[PDB]
Amino acid sequence: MKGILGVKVGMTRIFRDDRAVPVTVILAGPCPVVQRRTPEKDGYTAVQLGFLPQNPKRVNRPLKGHFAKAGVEPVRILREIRDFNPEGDTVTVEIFKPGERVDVTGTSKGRGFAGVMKRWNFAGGPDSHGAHKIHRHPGSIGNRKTPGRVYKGKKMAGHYGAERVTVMNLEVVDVIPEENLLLVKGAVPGPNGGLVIVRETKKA
Amino acid sequence: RHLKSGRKLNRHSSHRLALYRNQAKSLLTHGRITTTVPKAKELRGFVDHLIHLAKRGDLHARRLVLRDLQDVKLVRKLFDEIAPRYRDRQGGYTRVLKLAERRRGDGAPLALVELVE
Amino acid sequence: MIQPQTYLEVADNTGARKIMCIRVLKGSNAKYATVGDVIVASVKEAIPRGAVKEGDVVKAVVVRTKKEVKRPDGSAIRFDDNAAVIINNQLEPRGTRVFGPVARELREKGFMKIVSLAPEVL
Amino acid sequence: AKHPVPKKKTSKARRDARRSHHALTPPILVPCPECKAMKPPHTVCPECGYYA
Amino acid sequence: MNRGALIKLVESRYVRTDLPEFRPGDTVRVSYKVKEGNRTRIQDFEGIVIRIRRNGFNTTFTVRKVSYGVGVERIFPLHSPLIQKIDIVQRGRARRAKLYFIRNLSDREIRRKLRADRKRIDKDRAAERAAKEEVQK
RNA sequence: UGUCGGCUCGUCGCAUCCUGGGGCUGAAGAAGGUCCCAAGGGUUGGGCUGUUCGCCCAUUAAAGCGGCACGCGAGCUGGGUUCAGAACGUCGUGAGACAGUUCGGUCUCUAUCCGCCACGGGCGCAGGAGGCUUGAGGGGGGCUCUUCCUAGUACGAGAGGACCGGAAGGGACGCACCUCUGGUUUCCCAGCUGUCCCUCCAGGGGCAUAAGCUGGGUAGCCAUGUGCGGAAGGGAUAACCGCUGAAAGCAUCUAAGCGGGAAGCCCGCCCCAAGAUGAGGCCUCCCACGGCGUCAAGCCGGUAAGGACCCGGGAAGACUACCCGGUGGAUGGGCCGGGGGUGUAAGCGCCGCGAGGCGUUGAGCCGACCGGUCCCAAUCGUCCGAGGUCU
RNA sequence: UAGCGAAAUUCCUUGUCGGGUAAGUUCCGACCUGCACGAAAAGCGUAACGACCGGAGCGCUGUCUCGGCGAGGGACCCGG
Ligand SMILES: [Mg+2]
Ligand SMILES: [Mg+2]
Ligand SMILES: [Mg+2]
Ligand SMILES: [Mg+2]
Ligand SMILES: [Mg+2]
Ligand SMILES: [Mg+2]
Ligand SMILES: [Mg+2]
Ligand SMILES: [Mg+2]
Ligand SMILES: [Mg+2]
Ligand SMILES: [Mg+2]
Ligand SMILES: [Mg+2]
Ligand SMILES: [Mg+2]
Ligand SMILES: [Mg+2]
Ligand SMILES: [Mg+2]
Ligand SMILES: [Mg+2]
Ligand SMILES: [Mg+2]
Ligand SMILES: [Mg+2]
Ligand SMILES: [Mg+2]
Ligand SMILES: [Mg+2]
Ligand SMILES: [Mg+2]
Ligand SMILES: [Mg+2]
Ligand SMILES: [Mg+2]
Ligand SMILES: [Mg+2]
Ligand SMILES: [Mg+2]
Ligand SMILES: [Mg+2]
Ligand SMILES: [Mg+2]
Ligand SMILES: [Mg+2]
Ligand SMILES: [Mg+2]
Ligand SMILES: [Mg+2]
Ligand SMILES: [Mg+2]
Ligand SMILES: [Mg+2]
Ligand SMILES: [Mg+2]
Ligand SMILES: [Mg+2]
Ligand SMILES: [Mg+2]
Ligand SMILES: [Mg+2]
Ligand SMILES: [Mg+2]
Ligand SMILES: [Mg+2]
Ligand SMILES: [Mg+2]
Ligand SMILES: [Mg+2]
Ligand SMILES: [Mg+2]
Ligand SMILES: [Mg+2]
Ligand SMILES: [Mg+2]
Ligand SMILES: [Mg+2]
Ligand SMILES: [Mg+2]
Ligand SMILES: [Mg+2]
Ligand SMILES: [Mg+2]
Ligand SMILES: [Mg+2]
Ligand SMILES: [Mg+2]
Ligand SMILES: [Mg+2]
Ligand SMILES: [Mg+2]
Ligand SMILES: [Mg+2]
Ligand SMILES: [Mg+2]
Ligand SMILES: [Mg+2]
Ligand SMILES: [Mg+2]
Ligand SMILES: [Mg+2]
Ligand SMILES: [Mg+2]
Ligand SMILES: [Mg+2]
Ligand SMILES: [Mg+2]
Ligand SMILES: [Mg+2]
Ligand SMILES: [Mg+2]
Ligand SMILES: [Mg+2]
Ligand SMILES: [Mg+2]
Ligand SMILES: [Mg+2]
Ligand SMILES: [Mg+2]
Ligand SMILES: [Mg+2]
Ligand SMILES: [Mg+2]
Ligand SMILES: [Mg+2]
Ligand SMILES: [Mg+2]
Ligand SMILES: [Mg+2]
Ligand SMILES: [Mg+2]
Ligand SMILES: [Mg+2]
Ligand SMILES: [Mg+2]
Ligand SMILES: [Mg+2]
Ligand SMILES: [Mg+2]
Ligand SMILES: [Mg+2]
Ligand SMILES: [Mg+2]
Ligand SMILES: [Mg+2]
Ligand SMILES: [Mg+2]
Ligand SMILES: [Mg+2]
Ligand SMILES: [Mg+2]
Ligand SMILES: [Mg+2]
Ligand SMILES: [Mg+2]
Ligand SMILES: [Mg+2]
Ligand SMILES: [Mg+2]
Ligand SMILES: [Mg+2]
Ligand SMILES: [Mg+2]
Ligand SMILES: [Mg+2]
Ligand SMILES: [Mg+2]
Ligand SMILES: [Mg+2]
Ligand SMILES: [Mg+2]
Ligand SMILES: [Mg+2]
Ligand SMILES: [Mg+2]
Ligand SMILES: [Mg+2]
Ligand SMILES: [Mg+2]
Ligand SMILES: [Mg+2]
Ligand SMILES: [Mg+2]
Ligand SMILES: [Mg+2]
Ligand SMILES: [Mg+2]
Ligand SMILES: [Mg+2]
Ligand SMILES: [Mg+2]
Ligand SMILES: [Mg+2]
Ligand SMILES: [Mg+2]
Ligand SMILES: [Mg+2]
Ligand SMILES: [Mg+2]
Ligand SMILES: [Mg+2]
Ligand SMILES: [Mg+2]
Ligand SMILES: [Mg+2]
Ligand SMILES: [Mg+2]
Ligand SMILES: [Mg+2]
Ligand SMILES: [Mg+2]
Ligand SMILES: [Mg+2]
Ligand SMILES: [Mg+2]
Ligand SMILES: [Mg+2]
Ligand SMILES: [Mg+2]
Ligand SMILES: [Mg+2]
Ligand SMILES: [Mg+2]
Ligand SMILES: [Mg+2]
Ligand SMILES: [Mg+2]
Ligand SMILES: [Mg+2]
Ligand SMILES: [Mg+2]
Ligand SMILES: [Mg+2]
Ligand SMILES: [Mg+2]
Ligand SMILES: [Mg+2]
Ligand SMILES: [Mg+2]
Ligand SMILES: [Mg+2]
Ligand SMILES: [Mg+2]
Ligand SMILES: [Mg+2]
Ligand SMILES: [Mg+2]
Ligand SMILES: [Mg+2]
Ligand SMILES: [Mg+2]
Ligand SMILES: [Mg+2]
Ligand SMILES: [Mg+2]
Ligand SMILES: [Mg+2]
Ligand SMILES: [Mg+2]
Ligand SMILES: [Mg+2]
Ligand SMILES: [Mg+2]
Ligand SMILES: [Mg+2]
Ligand SMILES: [Mg+2]
Ligand SMILES: [Mg+2]
Ligand SMILES: [Mg+2]
Ligand SMILES: [Mg+2]
Ligand SMILES: [Mg+2]
Ligand SMILES: [Mg+2]
Ligand SMILES: [Mg+2]
Ligand SMILES: [Mg+2]
Ligand SMILES: [Mg+2]
Ligand SMILES: [Mg+2]
Ligand SMILES: [Mg+2]
Repeated sequence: MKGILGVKVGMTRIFRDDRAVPVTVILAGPCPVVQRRTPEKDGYTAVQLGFLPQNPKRVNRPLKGHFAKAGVEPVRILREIRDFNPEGDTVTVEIFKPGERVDVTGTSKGRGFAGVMKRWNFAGGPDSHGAHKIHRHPGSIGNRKTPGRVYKGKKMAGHYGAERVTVMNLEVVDVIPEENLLLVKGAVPGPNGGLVIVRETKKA
Repeated sequence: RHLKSGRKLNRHSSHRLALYRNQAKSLLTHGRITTTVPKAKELRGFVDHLIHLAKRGDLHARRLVLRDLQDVKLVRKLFDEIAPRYRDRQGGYTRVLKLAERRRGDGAPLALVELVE
Repeated sequence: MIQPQTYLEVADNTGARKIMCIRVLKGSNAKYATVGDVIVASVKEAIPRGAVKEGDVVKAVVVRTKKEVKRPDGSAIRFDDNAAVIINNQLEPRGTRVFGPVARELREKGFMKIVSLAPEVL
Repeated sequence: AKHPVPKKKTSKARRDARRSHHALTPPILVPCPECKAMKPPHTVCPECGYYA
Repeated sequence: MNRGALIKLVESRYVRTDLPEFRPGDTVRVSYKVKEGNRTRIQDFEGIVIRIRRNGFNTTFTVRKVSYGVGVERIFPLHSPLIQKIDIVQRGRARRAKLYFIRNLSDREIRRKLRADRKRIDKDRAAERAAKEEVQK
């Protein structure tokens, strides 16, 4: 189970043989394993990857002691890849080879307080033949005396986006070890400059 | 939601542009000016670009400032005394200090726009 | 992109000059149909004593479209009108010689007759 | 007056409860280097002055 | 990190350089590699460049012509590995950038509305054969 | 206790319309008939009519039935239905009258509680703190067709024509994205008309909307555009098929026991989740009393690790919250470079009586994007925050 | 009686036939078993006229497939 942190840089397109291919440029910058998680004393298996360097000015937190207890350069952000025990050093885009496929997690763009119209792609009501104060409205939301309430789950307008999003089975097109770039098939959550983890898929 | 964009403002298209002109004029008249933190923070940039344009020379750029400001006598002050002072200074011809005092009867936080020095 | 109620221009000597789309013959509920797709349509106007009459309900195949079609190689292409060639239920073109260019997609879709009979294929 | 209308007079308890978070907070002030007086942070104030 | 764009520009090396200058409001024809069955043609497309849509790499441009009574418009990735050549065939006074207006009245009118950039044209022929002199001799 | 129909949003049943599984068949095959299992998901677009219903056109895997005040008017509509007007037929001497027709006819800005969608404040989690996880419980999703190979094989006189297994492409739907396609982009650029103005010409400003109009448009936001999903796979099981097997010398799938077996059940996949008060776990950091309370849990001003306030801001955002930054600094503004947009600015020279034209010139201008530079501004500072119950 | 007639009168009724349409309980032509037209509560017809009511076609479009973006006045936050 491979895994590596990165940041969405932006996206354009490249040409495979003689057919264009839209691609998002992840940047799986160098990530120093900061702590291993074994069943022996954690209950589960995983690896605390670090990512992106940090000036000791903010790291004033005894985190310095955490980074110290592993002799690593204090990074800015660190999250765990589960069930993935590498070798005792550092992961690279190298874990991925072209043709492999990856699942990718990110924090979608924040659409704030959303209209049910968009939040749930509803259909509201007539732009014309009447009522005019119910255009982008949800319409009924229940029935009479029975049930007499509303289902826990009812699609209603609220905060939409800025949630955690995993997108499945993207193919790793290119991988440029030179500068730590992962090249995938475009569709990846979060906005540019956003943080994002990338790992092996579940085709099987 | 919107805003992913850039810039801010109340009022509307014309009334708002005209606000900046009128404010710049007076800033370029009195050098120091006191208004609401927002208006100030916005007016901030609008002015600089003017100063820095007068920092250049061609009557072209003259006329360009002649667009927003309108007083001929006022543009001279800008070219023949303001621009000179700020030569050899890249931008930042404008400072904005937060006033410690609230307008009464609308609770508005005031602030200070000032031709830098 | 053609849908029901859309008027196509008839690109052959079928006799018909214009037909309106009745149903887009892809899946069980396709919104629209582009080049290479087949559709049921009504002859809304046609040339005198032609092989096909007004009101004739017929099948045809989209060959030119106002909405641009994207080639997998990143290129695109569009025509000034929406056009189609009336066909056999065997999916062979009723009328003989067709006129006006046609999309290369017809090739991949298996309409060799028309790409043959085409004055040009962009 | 029209459609929606409160069903029952709000309990004097349930009222004050709603006012749970209503209390104010003291303004944040600080002594200034200039006078011994008090300023709010980041703000030029009278009896004091500034520097550039 | 700080150059997230410069980073993108690095993925770009699929970019061509041979292809010539040509701005909207002047005809030109592109040679497009095509798959007839399985082999490969080189279909030509001669027409007026209706709009160039700049965006560094993957900037696109669109041509318009009228094959057999019907008007046809194509778009090409300015750096497509499928544009063998692209020869400019004439140059004309634009007076505008995006010019879709030529659509709704093309004919004797489309001519006398894009005359001839005898300015650029003279730079063409002149600096054309001139620079050829300095590589012939 | 507002009544039909439509609209929006649905949700449940299963007596199952489709897809899944199975016995029988007057099942050769293909196709079908009929019964049994099986809600997971799916169940199109138009004509006619107020319609429900139904007939019809063109498709489909299919175009299921029904409950929810014949769901749903503090959600909508108001064609019909039930006011006042008017008319036809029609009954009545008449006034009037008709589950007979016909044209018209006022549907109420503010949600208190429950419920629901989101987002905070408080306290708690018997040391204080920063970071990183576990997953009890829960939620989302679960559709399908077509062509190709196997094979023109089995099967069949032929016409037809498979299981099984394998590949390719499509419809609708869902999450996400801006590269491309394509939209908007309210002042980014340009052109144009009336007018009034600066300043006479030139140049330019206001107004013509809350852009005067027109042509064009980055970032952002987005669908017509892009990528990805539905599985796979493990377990248990329905109808059913079968092993071993007695009562009951035989026989029997069952009574002891075992295997096979569905789009279904449990898991697996994506999201939430320790207020899971049954408050979990791991890494690291801080650490005694300093003063009243003898006895007991408390009380007080100072503290630590740390946090907060404030300020500069942000693809975060109603607010708050979340996040980054705060001079040890590139956080916003400015300037500079690039990208991009518009499409040769002004001024001068030249040609033309003139409107104009040509050179300078891809000039001038230039929001949002990519990046640089301390000129501008995030100064200075304050407040809170263990001293860790008992067995 | 004339004239008119599934009608602002037709229950059966979406009567039957024809036109229009891909498909027409509406519309329009026609027939006449007129439930229950009919001759100054006038019968039939009629150029023009009508913010009257019905049917159809062209043109054009956010009415719609099906929504998206954007602007201002609210709604949100602070002071009265
Ligand atoms: Mg630590
Ligand atoms: Mg996980
Ligand atoms: Mg796992
Ligand atoms: Mg490695
Ligand atoms: Mg209304
Ligand atoms: Mg009304
Ligand atoms: Mg209303
Ligand atoms: Mg109304
Ligand atoms: Mg209302
Ligand atoms: Mg109700
Ligand atoms: Mg109840
Ligand atoms: Mg290597
Ligand atoms: Mg390197
Ligand atoms: Mg900004
Ligand atoms: Mg104005
Ligand atoms: Mg205006
Ligand atoms: Mg002013
Ligand atoms: Mg004032
Ligand atoms: Mg500026
Ligand atoms: Mg000058
Ligand atoms: Mg004046
Ligand atoms: Mg049309
Ligand atoms: Mg006809
Ligand atoms: Mg017809
Ligand atoms: Mg007909
Ligand atoms: Mg091509
Ligand atoms: Mg191709
Ligand atoms: Mg033939
Ligand atoms: Mg092709
Ligand atoms: Mg064929
Ligand atoms: Mg040919
Ligand atoms: Mg409070
Ligand atoms: Mg001072
Ligand atoms: Mg059953
Ligand atoms: Mg049955
Ligand atoms: Mg079945
Ligand atoms: Mg069979
Ligand atoms: Mg059967
Ligand atoms: Mg009716
Ligand atoms: Mg239907
Ligand atoms: Mg129902
Ligand atoms: Mg009932
Ligand atoms: Mg009932
Ligand atoms: Mg009802
Ligand atoms: Mg109502
Ligand atoms: Mg109703
Ligand atoms: Mg209703
Ligand atoms: Mg009404
Ligand atoms: Mg009616
Ligand atoms: Mg009514
Ligand atoms: Mg009345
Ligand atoms: Mg009588
Ligand atoms: Mg009756
Ligand atoms: Mg009526
Ligand atoms: Mg009326
Ligand atoms: Mg009525
Ligand atoms: Mg209102
Ligand atoms: Mg309300
Ligand atoms: Mg409330
Ligand atoms: Mg939340
Ligand atoms: Mg509070
Ligand atoms: Mg809370
Ligand atoms: Mg669970
Ligand atoms: Mg579940
Ligand atoms: Mg579920
Ligand atoms: Mg469900
Ligand atoms: Mg075969
Ligand atoms: Mg055979
Ligand atoms: Mg064969
Ligand atoms: Mg055969
Ligand atoms: Mg045989
Ligand atoms: Mg045989
Ligand atoms: Mg035979
Ligand atoms: Mg055969
Ligand atoms: Mg294919
Ligand atoms: Mg844009
Ligand atoms: Mg003017
Ligand atoms: Mg003026
Ligand atoms: Mg005026
Ligand atoms: Mg004026
Ligand atoms: Mg006005
Ligand atoms: Mg415009
Ligand atoms: Mg446009
Ligand atoms: Mg879509
Ligand atoms: Mg589509
Ligand atoms: Mg998936
Ligand atoms: Mg898909
Ligand atoms: Mg799929
Ligand atoms: Mg699948
Ligand atoms: Mg299994
Ligand atoms: Mg099993
Ligand atoms: Mg069991
Ligand atoms: Mg057996
Ligand atoms: Mg036995
Ligand atoms: Mg016995
Ligand atoms: Mg036995
Ligand atoms: Mg047993
Ligand atoms: Mg087993
Ligand atoms: Mg089993
Ligand atoms: Mg989680
Ligand atoms: Mg947690
Ligand atoms: Mg429990
Ligand atoms: Mg100590
Ligand atoms: Mg002691
Ligand atoms: Mg003591
Ligand atoms: Mg702040
Ligand atoms: Mg803020
Ligand atoms: Mg901070
Ligand atoms: Mg400080
Ligand atoms: Mg910055
Ligand atoms: Mg910024
Ligand atoms: Mg710039
Ligand atoms: Mg760039
Ligand atoms: Mg440039
Ligand atoms: Mg440019
Ligand atoms: Mg010029
Ligand atoms: Mg000009
Ligand atoms: Mg000039
Ligand atoms: Mg002269
Ligand atoms: Mg230049
Ligand atoms: Mg210049
Ligand atoms: Mg310049
Ligand atoms: Mg620039
Ligand atoms: Mg400007
Ligand atoms: Mg420097
Ligand atoms: Mg003990
Ligand atoms: Mg008679
Ligand atoms: Mg009739
Ligand atoms: Mg009549
Ligand atoms: Mg009928
Ligand atoms: Mg008929
Ligand atoms: Mg008919
Ligand atoms: Mg009639
Ligand atoms: Mg009768
Ligand atoms: Mg009679
Ligand atoms: Mg009588
Ligand atoms: Mg009489
Ligand atoms: Mg009369
Ligand atoms: Mg009459
Ligand atoms: Mg008449
Ligand atoms: Mg009238
Ligand atoms: Mg009148
Ligand atoms: Mg119609
Ligand atoms: Mg006409
Ligand atoms: Mg029309
Ligand atoms: Mg607004
Ligand atoms: Mg707000
Ligand atoms: Mg309020």
